[PDB]
Amino acid sequence: PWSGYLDDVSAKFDTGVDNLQTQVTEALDKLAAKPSDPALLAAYQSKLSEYNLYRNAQSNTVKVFKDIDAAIIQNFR
Amino acid sequence: PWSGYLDDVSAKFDTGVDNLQTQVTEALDKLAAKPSDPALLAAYQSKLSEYNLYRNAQSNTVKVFKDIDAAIIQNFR
Amino acid sequence: ISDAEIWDMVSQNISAIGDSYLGVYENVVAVYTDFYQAFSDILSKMGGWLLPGKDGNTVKLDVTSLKNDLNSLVNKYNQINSNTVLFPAQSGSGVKVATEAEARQWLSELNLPNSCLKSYGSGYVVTVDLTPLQKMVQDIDGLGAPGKDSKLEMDNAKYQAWQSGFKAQEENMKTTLQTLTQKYSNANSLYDNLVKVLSSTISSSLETAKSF
Amino acid sequence: ISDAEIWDMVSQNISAIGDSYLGVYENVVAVYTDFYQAFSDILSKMGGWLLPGKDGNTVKLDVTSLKNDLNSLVNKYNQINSNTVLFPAQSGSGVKVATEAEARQWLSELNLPNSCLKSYGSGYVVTVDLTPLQKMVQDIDGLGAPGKDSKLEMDNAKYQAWQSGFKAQEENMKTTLQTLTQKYSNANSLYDNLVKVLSSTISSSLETAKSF
Amino acid sequence: ISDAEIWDMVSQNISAIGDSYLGVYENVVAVYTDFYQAFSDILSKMGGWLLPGKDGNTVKLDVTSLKNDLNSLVNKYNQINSNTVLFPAQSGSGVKVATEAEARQWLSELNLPNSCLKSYGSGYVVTVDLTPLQKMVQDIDGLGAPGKDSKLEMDNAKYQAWQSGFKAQEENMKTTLQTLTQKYSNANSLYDNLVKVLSSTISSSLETAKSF
Amino acid sequence: ISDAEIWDMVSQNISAIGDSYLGVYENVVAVYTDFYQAFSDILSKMGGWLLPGKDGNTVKLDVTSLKNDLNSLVNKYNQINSNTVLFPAQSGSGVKVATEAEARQWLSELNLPNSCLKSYGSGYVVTVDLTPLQKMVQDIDGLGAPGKDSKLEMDNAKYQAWQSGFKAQEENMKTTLQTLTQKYSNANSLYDNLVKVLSSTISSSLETAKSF
Amino acid sequence: ISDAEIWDMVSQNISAIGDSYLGVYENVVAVYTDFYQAFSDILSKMGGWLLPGKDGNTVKLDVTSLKNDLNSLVNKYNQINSNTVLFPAQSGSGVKVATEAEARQWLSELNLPNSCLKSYGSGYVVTVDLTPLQKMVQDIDGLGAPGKDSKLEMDNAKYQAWQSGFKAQEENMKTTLQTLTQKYSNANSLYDNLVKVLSSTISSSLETAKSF
Repeated sequence: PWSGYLDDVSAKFDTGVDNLQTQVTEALDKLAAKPSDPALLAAYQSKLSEYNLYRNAQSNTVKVFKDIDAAIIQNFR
Repeated sequence: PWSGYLDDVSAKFDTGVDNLQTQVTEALDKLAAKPSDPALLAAYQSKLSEYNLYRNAQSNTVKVFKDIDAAIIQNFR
Repeated sequence: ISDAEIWDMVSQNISAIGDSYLGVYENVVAVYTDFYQAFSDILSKMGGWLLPGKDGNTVKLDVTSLKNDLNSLVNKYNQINSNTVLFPAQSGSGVKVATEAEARQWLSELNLPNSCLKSYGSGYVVTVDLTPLQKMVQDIDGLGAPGKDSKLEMDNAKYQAWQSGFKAQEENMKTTLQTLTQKYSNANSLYDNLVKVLSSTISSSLETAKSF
Repeated sequence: ISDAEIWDMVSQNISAIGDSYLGVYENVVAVYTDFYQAFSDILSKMGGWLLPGKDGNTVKLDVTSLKNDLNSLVNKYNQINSNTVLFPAQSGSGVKVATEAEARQWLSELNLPNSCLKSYGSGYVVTVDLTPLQKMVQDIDGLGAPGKDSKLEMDNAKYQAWQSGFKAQEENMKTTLQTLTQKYSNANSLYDNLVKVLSSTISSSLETAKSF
Repeated sequence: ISDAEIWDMVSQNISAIGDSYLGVYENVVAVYTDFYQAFSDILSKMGGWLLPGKDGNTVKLDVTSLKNDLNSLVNKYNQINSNTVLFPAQSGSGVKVATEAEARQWLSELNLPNSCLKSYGSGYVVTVDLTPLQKMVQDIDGLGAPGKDSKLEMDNAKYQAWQSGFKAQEENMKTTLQTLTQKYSNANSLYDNLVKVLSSTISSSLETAKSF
Repeated sequence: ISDAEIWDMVSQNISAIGDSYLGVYENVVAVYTDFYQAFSDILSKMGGWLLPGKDGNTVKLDVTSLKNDLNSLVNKYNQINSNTVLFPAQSGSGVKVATEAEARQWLSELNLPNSCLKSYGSGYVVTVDLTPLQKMVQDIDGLGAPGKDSKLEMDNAKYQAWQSGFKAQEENMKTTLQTLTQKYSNANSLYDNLVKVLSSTISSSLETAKSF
Repeated sequence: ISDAEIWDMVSQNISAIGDSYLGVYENVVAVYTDFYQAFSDILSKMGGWLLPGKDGNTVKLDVTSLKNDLNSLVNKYNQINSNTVLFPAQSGSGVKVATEAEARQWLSELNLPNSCLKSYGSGYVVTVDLTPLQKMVQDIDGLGAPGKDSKLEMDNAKYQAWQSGFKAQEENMKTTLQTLTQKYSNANSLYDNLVKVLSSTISSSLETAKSF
């Protein structure tokens, strides 16, 4: 329904978060299928890192676009 | 062709980061070629620490101008 | 120029050496253990080939049977197949070629004689060192000839020395097996130490300070 | 698409791997050590099975007792119970079956002869490699025939050769056990940083910045 | 519903398993090292009961002395005190008892034979397995009876088999001790991994955001 | 009442355990390594006392030289000085005594026999366990007598038995020293966890909300 | 009285330990690993200097060649250069000298014998522990005199005694190397903790509250 200038910014990263959930779930499943390799452990760290990076980047975006105009509305007078 | 002061500071770091990123791969593939020695592992470790510490220096040298200019804006009245 | 691809190359090269560095050691150990099992089978079969002669110190030695069996072993392990290959870790089907540079850089560390590198039409392969086995099977012919219909007649004075030398050959081959097995402790521990390249992701993910 | 249950699925994945990957290997080493202990009992019983003869090089060697004992050990180790199976690591009660693909994937890393796969009626199981014991029990029959009422008559040289073959077979069994035990460094060493999947809990708990 | 007592619960649980899991392993390793100390002493003593016989291949071996020594060792280890109990890790004075379920679980995880559980009237205790040593004592009786007033006569051919059996038993005990000690790599490491319950205080104390 | 002196006692008790808990460990492992360095010097130096006996099965063994060397080692290591004491880890000059309570506490967790406490007049000290070595030099006497002017006449079977006993003692001392070194994994780890009392100064400074 | 001088002090101090405490350990590890590589080369060369003698239990061993090679190695590491010094981690040009105080104070924890301090006329340097290696060089002539123009003959019992002594010496040196490398747990991690001196630039620079 309604969406401001922050909701769309948040949803901009939502196209990759779902993809990365699917990919990391497959990573866990294929690790369960066979764990006798460090390649999957390395891919696991490569993918969980990208997950944390997406989440932290989205949090930073919403925080900075909060503070971009919190100060402007503070001196809105 | 815009590049502000923050972009100016980042310009002095991007050219350094690119060289480290190009040489860390040349360390990694060499290590994968002949991993039987520990000296090449130490060289790769040193190059990786080089890359990451320079990247962290870039990361911190920008948030330290952020608060300087923000404090200027606070007293800008 | 980005970092997702360098993470990908780390996750790829951590496995590129699994089947190229540790897997080679794995098949080396497996094939050499199978070699030693076959040699032990030949030794066990050799036991029941002795008879007392003249009811004294003389004991017949079955030269022809040992010569035939060791010649057959040499012939069947002189080939290049999944059970007679050391390098480049052949598995599944066919025989994989290799160039001489990596063959030399491997044999330098394996501490093996030069006469182990052969050419399989196109590339180069490494087989088990038959030099101790071949020298001993040549020496066994240098202590007599099969003039008798069945086996040599010979006193135990030289027989005991010959058996001591044969057990010494077994001891040398077993020490080679022990060295190749301890190569794991020189490599498997090295591999589990080298798998700590994962700092390249651990530290490069906690630099998120780029975006808080 | 959930993160609350991803930690639970991580925990259950770690739990399933422990009893499907580590517990299986523990049961393998346990049953194989029991096998080695039983064989050590058999070898210890060998001492009271020799008799000096002719006041010379001849020693009567008991073969009927050894044949019966080894045949009995094979019979008790050829069936399927909690003390004979190594995969799929039976425990508690009953016998669990396994598929062909997983049996092959286990035999590929266990380095065992293919003559070990048998069917428990419904499915398939993996058993201890009995080939060395078989080869030894038909080879001991190669020392002659039990014409005497008690035991074989045989001079010292053939006894020495047979004992050398016997000890070679036993060092092969011992090095098999050493490989299985050393697979600690192949299983627990990588499980120690495979348990680091808990980063999916800790590193996904620093995301509180999403809720400030 | 309280979060101040949860930290006390954590503190008391961490020390409640120190003497329940790692302390038990500590006392088990200590008592097994004492057992191996006794066995190594009795083995080093054993070098002093051999003589040549008839100046030939025959060498006497003292059986009554070895039988007496081993039986005395068993009898001293067959009681229940702080020097011959595995669980529940008695210390200081008296004998602490244990219930059937946890003793059975510890026995199953330690992989020891059934003849290791004794009932100390009230509860149950776990003792060292005496099966290998009793087996050796029974087999050394398979070499005959102490017909001579001092010791038995027996040739080198039988001596090699007897020494092989003794070495097999000794290496079985060595492997049991090695397994017990290597249980530390899988016990202390996860104890240090479980000390990370301190996160329960770390993260819950950083919750001062509840009060700004 | 104040909480600035808590910061100073945090420093002073880390000082009071840096050289009283980890310091005693490093001193014990150092002196024990020096002990085994001297003992291995003796053992390697033992090798040059073998001669063939009558060019046959006999091989002369030196007992008097080993007796004198081992007795000298005991005498030099039975005293109390800088290189013969474990606790209280005396260093620099003089001899530092310790009280009985802490001596017993350290004996229990160092896993040493009760026959190790020596009193240096005032208090108590804990030294290396010399019981295996002294019992070894005692039992080497029971190997025979040095009636000959130089060395004892020693046959191969008894020599092999004595060497088996010697190697058993050697691997026992290996196990002891390995446990002592592995006690780093138990002590240095907890010390590096306990140096995190630095949080008690970091966190008690982030309380600056009292003064904004 | 200033804070910028505090920051300059921190900047110069964090460098006054990076190359004067951690750098010392790094260079010590590097040179000691070079020494160990030389030892491994010597071992590999020696591994092919064996032969049977009299076609029996006697073994030929090359004593003069090993003596000459090891004396050359010792007297080449008995000098002072960039590859034979531990402290003060000489590099670049010339040879860096040192006085008694810090040299003694840090060889105290480097745990080296007294016969390891060398004098370069003006100052003092720390060199590797040649004492075990000189001891092996000395006792390799404890086997007797080289009667043969080529190499010594000795019965196999003495051969395994000598090889066991040599293995004990090399494993003692390996334990020394392991301890010296594990000293990184006390040097590198401790320097990683000590670099937190920058909290003066972190926390004391937050005192801009003095300037609003």
